Parts: sequence; C-alpha cells; structure tokens
Amino acid sequence: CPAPELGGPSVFLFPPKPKDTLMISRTPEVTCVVVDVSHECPEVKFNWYVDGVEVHNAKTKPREEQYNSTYRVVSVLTVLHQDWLNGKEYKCKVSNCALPAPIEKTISKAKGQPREPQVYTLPPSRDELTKNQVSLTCLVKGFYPSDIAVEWESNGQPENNYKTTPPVLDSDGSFFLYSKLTVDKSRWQQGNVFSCSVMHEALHNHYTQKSLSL
Amino acid sequence: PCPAPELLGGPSVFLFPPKPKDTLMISRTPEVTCVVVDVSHECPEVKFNWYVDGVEVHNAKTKPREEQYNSTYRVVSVLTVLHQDWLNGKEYKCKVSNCALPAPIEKTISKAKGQPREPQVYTLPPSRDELTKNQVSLTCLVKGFYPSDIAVEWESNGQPENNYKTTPPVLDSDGSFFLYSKLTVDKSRWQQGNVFSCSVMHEALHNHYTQKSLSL
Ligand SMILES: *[C@@H]1O[C@H](CO[C@@H]2O[C@@H](C)[C@@H](O)[C@@H](O)[C@@H]2O)[C@@H](O[C@@H]2O[C@H](CO)[C@@H](O[C@@H]3O[C@H](CO[C@H]4O[C@H](CO)[C@@H](O)[C@H](O)[C@@H]4O[C@@H]4O[C@H](CO)[C@@H](O[C@@H]5O[C@H](CO)[C@H](O)[C@H](O)[C@H]5O)[C@H](O)[C@H]4NC(C)=O)[C@@H](O)[C@H](O[C@H]4O[C@H](CO)[C@@H](O)[C@H](O)[C@@H]4O[C@@H]4O[C@H](CO)[C@@H](O)[C@H](O)[C@H]4NC(C)=O)[C@@H]3O)[C@H](O)[C@H]2NC(C)=O)[C@H](O)[C@H]1NC(C)=O
Ligand SMILES: *[C@@H]1O[C@H](CO[C@@H]2O[C@@H](C)[C@@H](O)[C@@H](O)[C@@H]2O)[C@@H](O[C@@H]2O[C@H](CO)[C@@H](O[C@@H]3O[C@H](CO[C@H]4O[C@H](CO)[C@@H](O)[C@H](O)[C@@H]4O[C@@H]4O[C@H](CO)[C@@H](O[C@@H]5O[C@H](CO)[C@H](O)[C@H](O)[C@H]5O)[C@H](O)[C@H]4NC(C)=O)[C@@H](O)[C@H](O[C@H]4O[C@H](CO)[C@@H](O)[C@H](O)[C@@H]4O[C@@H]4O[C@H](CO)[C@@H](O)[C@H](O)[C@H]4NC(C)=O)[C@@H]3O)[C@H](O)[C@H]2NC(C)=O)[C@H](O)[C@H]1NC(C)=O
Repeated sequence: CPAPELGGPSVFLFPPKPKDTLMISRTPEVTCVVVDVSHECPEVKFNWYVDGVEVHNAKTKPREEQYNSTYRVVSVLTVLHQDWLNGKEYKCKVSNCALPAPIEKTISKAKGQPREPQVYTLPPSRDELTKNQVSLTCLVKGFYPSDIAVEWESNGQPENNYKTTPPVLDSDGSFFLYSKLTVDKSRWQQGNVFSCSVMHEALHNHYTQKSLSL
Repeated sequence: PCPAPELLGGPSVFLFPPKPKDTLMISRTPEVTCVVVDVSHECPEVKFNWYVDGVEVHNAKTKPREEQYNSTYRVVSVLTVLHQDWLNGKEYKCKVSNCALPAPIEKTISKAKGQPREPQVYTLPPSRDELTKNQVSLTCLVKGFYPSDIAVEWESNGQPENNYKTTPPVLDSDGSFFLYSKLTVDKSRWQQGNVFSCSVMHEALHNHYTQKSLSL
C-alpha cells in the first residue's frame, strides 16, 4: 500500500504498566514508538534522559513493516520502580534524516499525593440469580493516580473470566473503576470464596484483597 | 482496502453521530454533524454533498464558515436523520470539496453493525464496609447490550439525582457490552430508606427505557 509523507515521522511515548512499577520482581518499561519512518531514511537514532541525564541501557527492536509502506521503530528503556514512582521525567530524543530537528517527547507519572483505593466487593443482584452465570462486582474508588491493576481469584488460582472498566475521574479528582467477575451460578451458591486483588502505589506492600462469597 | 491519500496543506473532516438519547425518543431531534477545519484563507469555499445508503439527500443545513484564531475556517453541515433510519442501520456519508484537496474527502457513519441485544439492568446496594464512610455508592450494572450506544441516569421521587458517574461501555467476552454507573449519596439519605432509580435508555428495551429501583 503506497502512503508516503514528509517534518518526517511521528513519535509516541508510553509509560510502564501499573503492575510492573508496583512489584520489584517485574520489569517496568518506558516505550518510544516511531511511525512514518520512510525507506529513503529507515535507520532511527534514540537518545534517552532521566531528569535531563542521558542513560544508555535502551534496546531498539527490529523494524516492523506497516500496511501503508512505512516502518515502525520501537526503543525500550527499562526503568527503576522508585524513579518512576518518585516522578522522574523520561525523555526520548528521536533523530532520523527526515527530521531537520530531533523530536523530543517527555512522560512521567501523574503528579500529586497518592490516595489509597477503597475496595468493596458486591454480590450479584437477586434478579441475576435466574441466569446460569452471575456477576461478582469489585468497586475500587478514592485512588490517585489512575494507575492500578485489578485481578480475581478463588482457592489461590487466577479466575480468567473478568473484565475491568478503565479508571473514571470522580468529582473529588480521585478515580474509581469496577471489575466484573463472571462465574457459573452453581460455583456461587456452592459458596466458593472469590478474591478481588488490587495493586496500587498508595497501598501497604502495594496490594490489598477483598474476599466475596455466599 | 487501501486508504485515500491525505495532505496537511489541506482541510480535515470530522463526522459525529447523534447522541444515543436523540435516536431513542421520537420527541428529540437526532443529527449527524460534519465539521471541516483547516480551510485555508486562499480556498475558503466549502461544498457538502450528503448521502443516505449512497442516495444523495438535500435537506442538510450548512452554517456560514467562521474564522478561528489560527487564521483557518471551520465549516459545519447538520443533517437531521429519522430515528428509525439510524436504528435500521442506514449509512450517512459527508462529501467535502475544496480547491486545497486533490479529491473530495468522504466520511461515513452509522450505528455499529450487528443484532441488537437487550440490556440487563441490576442495582447493587453499598458494601457493608462502605457504611463506615459519610457518603455511599449506589451501583447500577448494565450488561449484555448491543450496540454500545446507551444513556444511563438516576432519580429519587421522580427528581433527577445528579451526583453520579458512569464508566464507558466495555467490550465483554461474548461480544456484548457492559457498564457500571455509580450514584453517590449521603449515608443518611440511604439509611432513612429513600428510594433511588437507575434509568437505562437503549434500542433493545421495550419503549427504549427501563428503570430498576434500589433502597434499604
Ligand atoms: C501508517 O500506519 C501506521 C499504523 O497503521 C496501523 O495498521 C493499519 C492496518 C490500521 O489498522 C491502522 O489504523 C493502524 O494504526 C500509523 O501509525 C499510527 O500513527 C498514529 C499517529 O498518527 C498513532 O496514533 C497514536 O496512538 C496513540 C496510542 O497508541 C497506542 O494504542 C493503539 C491502539 O488504540 C495502538 O495501535 C498503538 O500501537 C499504541 O499501543 C500501545 O503501544 C504501547 C507501546 O508498546 C504499549 O505500552 C507498552 O506495552 C508494552 C507491551 O504491550 C509494555 O508493557 C510497555 O511497558 C508499555 O510501554 C501500550 O500498551 C499499547 N496501548 C494500547 C492502547 O494498546 C495515542 O496516544 C495518540 O493519541 C494522540 O495523538 C493524536 C495525534 O497524532 C491525537 O489525535 C490524540 O488525540 C492524542 O493526542 C494527545 O492527547 C493527549 C491527551 O490525552 C495530549 O496530552 C497529547 O499532547 C496529544 N498528542 C498529540 C500528538 O496531539 C495517537 O492517536 C498510532 O498508534 C500509530 N499506530 C501504531 C501501531 O504505532 C501511521 O500513522 C500511518 N501513517 C500514515 C501517514 O497514515
Ligand atoms: C485551528 O483551530 C481549529 C478550531 O479549534 C478551535 O479554535 C482554536 C483556535 C482553539 O481555540 C481550539 O481550542 C478550538 O477548539 C482546530 O480544529 C480542531 O481540529 C482537530 C483536528 O486537528 C479536531 O480534533 C478532533 O477532535 C475530535 C473531537 O471533536 C469534538 O470534541 C472536541 C472536544 O474534545 C470539541 O472541541 C470539538 O468541537 C468536537 O466537539 C463535538 O462537536 C460535535 C459536532 O458539533 C458534537 O456532536 C453533535 O452535537 C450536537 C449538540 O451539540 C448534537 O448532539 C449532534 O447530534 C451531534 O452530532 C459533540 O457534542 C462535540 N463533542 C464533544 C465531546 O464536545 C476527535 O474525534 C478527533 O479524533 C479523531 O481523529 C483524530 C485524528 O484527526 C484521531 O487522533 C482520533 O483518535 C480520532 O480518530 C478517529 O477515531 C474515530 C473513532 O474514535 C474513527 O472514526 C476514525 O477512524 C479516526 N479518524 C481519523 C481522522 O483517523 C480529532 O482529535 C478538533 O475537533 C478541532 N476543533 C474544533 C472545535 O473544530 C484546528 O486544528 C486548528 N488548526 C491548526 C492548524 O492549529
């Protein structure tokens, strides 16, 4: 597919996954994505800075050919958990020949007092017990920033059949969301215990669990 | 299919659907709004053609171009649509012509395709643990609806209760959508026993409207 352009290409910069910054064990990554990379000029150069200090541990993924006859070059910067949580600024400077001037883009965590999420499990409506599957609701509210991970389990095994809304801005400038775990109605009435797990900066050990059962 | 060639020196087109509530209530007026921005001073003249299922229509209302502070014009055309045409999945095409374009820009919009699915509406009282706080969360779960166009509201004694927030529709595993709406009320107003109603407006409901009540 022919679709050339000229500045040159666009840069997009993405933060780490909430979960990855909140557990020491995980590897949080800031990601600099370059699109609209031409063929006459498909080599890409990356500079990375942490609070204006250059760092060199960036890894560049191999080019991936796009439907519209452009290239997509991605550079991945592993970050220190506490750096990201302490609000350090990450700069991705992109040099390509189609750019007279380097493109600089900067991201950091949302600013301001972290706020503890309140976690409340809600059993199915009596009206839903007619169906063969029921809705186990986890309300998470009062949290800031919006960065959060929600998970579900029973007998310390991950429940797979859940969906979680994105965070929504509340009137107080806090965030809330809802996570819906869908189970066979029998499992509910049989009285199996279900856990809603929430990971967030403003929790002790960055973790809480509210249990739910008949 | 490959996309039509775009250019920066030329204008841009944005085409906006009716509001969900506007198509579901015969008393309201649903509209499709075609907005052209970045119209150059040197080519200010804008031509709109409108098509319903590729059949040109003539009843659209076009407003005088109005200058922005960045020294480009923004031009708007409004097509009133018949409620039953939108809900019967008709395709609304805006065609925009300008000397700064190699060819006219075409944009299309319609209700998302597929068999409508009735929303199930379930009210959930505040958690035991939330009763220690001064304000409590009245929860309205709406699941199994298609398409994602829906309106949700709250009320008590037939008076709108406005201290609520509603999640976007979320794609569910069965290809249907769900959302939650959170109404926030003083714990007092819940404990005295006042009655709160969660209202859902959707295509696949009888008369496009249901209500599920909630109280102590
Ligand atoms: C040529 O084609 C390519 C691609 O074509 C594609 O394939 C074909 C078949 C089609 O299907 C086509 O539609 C496809 O896209 C075109 O490339 C695109 O270029 C545009 C820019 O023009 C990019 O648009 C931006 O998208 C941003 C979000 O992108 C993510 O989400 C989408 C899904 O919706 C994905 O497609 C992307 O890949 C991104 O996905 C994310 O990628 C991250 C990096 O890996 C992931 O995070 C990482 O995840 C990994 C593992 O997954 C690790 O955990 C890492 O730790 C972690 O970092 C992330 O999970 C993943 N997320 C998701 C959601 O999946 C938008 O942010 C951005 O919006 C801004 O900019 C727009 C203007 O350009 C503007 O209109 C918007 O309003 C918004 O503007 C901003 O608004 C904010 C306020 O919110 C302001 O603060 C900002 O200042 C403001 N910015 C600006 C600039 O004004 C863009 O919309 C598009 O993503 C990109 N696609 C890809 C794949 O790269 C190319 O354009 C074509 N060329 C031409 C000329 O046509
Ligand atoms: C010069 O200025 C002009 C004008 O700006 C103004 O003046 C300047 C000086 C400033 O003061 C500025 O603050 C002023 O606003 C600039 O014009 C802008 O151009 C940009 C594009 O460059 C437009 O950006 C798009 O915005 C869309 C959202 O638009 C609405 O929402 C914003 C607020 O978020 C409003 O400000 C807009 O006015 C729009 O508002 C809507 O208006 C509708 C029409 O009236 C309303 O609907 C109707 O409402 C009535 C009642 O009111 C009835 O209900 C009718 O029934 C109903 O139809 C509606 O209420 C209202 N909405 C809201 C929420 O208020 C974005 O949608 C759009 O995004 C798409 O495209 C991007 C790429 O361009 C992409 O990144 C996005 O992801 C998204 O991509 C699309 O995704 C969709 C699905 O999501 C797909 O269909 C497509 O595949 C895909 N498209 C593409 C192209 O790939 C853009 O971000 C901006 O709207 C516009 N402003 C205005 C006011 O017109 C101009 O840029 C300046 N020029 C220069 C060079 O600087």
